[PDB]
Amino acid sequence: MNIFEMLRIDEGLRLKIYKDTEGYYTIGIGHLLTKSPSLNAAKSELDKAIGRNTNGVITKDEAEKLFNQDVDAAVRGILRNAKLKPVYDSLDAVRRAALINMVAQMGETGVAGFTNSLRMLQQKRWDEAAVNLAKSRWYNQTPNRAKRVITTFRTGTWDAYK
Ligand SMILES: [Cl-]
Ligand SMILES: [Cl-]
Repeated sequence: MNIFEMLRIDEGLRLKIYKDTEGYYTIGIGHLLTKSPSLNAAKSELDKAIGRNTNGVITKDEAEKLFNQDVDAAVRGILRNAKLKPVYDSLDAVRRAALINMVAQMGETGVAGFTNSLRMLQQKRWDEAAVNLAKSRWYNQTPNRAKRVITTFRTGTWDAYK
């Protein structure tokens, strides 16, 4: 198991523009296109992202390319983030993947907002962190995905994904 496989399980793969759980225009493997309510705006961000008139449809390779870019950016964003970096550095390889997952789903800003949980993670207080992570909108809006990530932080294994 690795970050790519993990997010692929969590986000699925869709080759046509679709709406995510929050109703935002997305495509591929969870690649947010825009928060604007306009399809046209979404189709426009899409072509710009891919570099051609796609007409709201991409190929598998193209999806994967966005995916690679997304993962890399998530990592780099964590590393440049003063709040996140320290946590990430304190974690083992499996738990780092869990933090990347949250960043890919909710953005750096979002994650950096889990101040209390981050501190517990840094302190290696697994059970307490998992309880705190659960008290959030994130957990209430996407409970299945959140349970998988939380379990990963709690156990340090890939069990929730096997
Ligand atoms: Cl892009
Ligand atoms: Cl879910």
